[PDB]
Amino acid sequence: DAPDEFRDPLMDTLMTDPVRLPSGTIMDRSIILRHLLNSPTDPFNRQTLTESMLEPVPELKEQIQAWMREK
Repeated sequence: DAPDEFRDPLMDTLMTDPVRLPSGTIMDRSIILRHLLNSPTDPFNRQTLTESMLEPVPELKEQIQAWMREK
């Protein structure tokens, strides 16, 4: 299994492409972008959210790729 900080909020899925929202939530880029196709909102607190507000988390993305190298 994988540590919680490498997984999407509430989910079992590994974030291969983590992004931070302005609120502080970190989640996979592929989830939040598909949510934004339907609604211009942060899905958790309902604030306005657009794609340009998302930030990469390079150190976490690298740490996750490093963890994937344990097979």
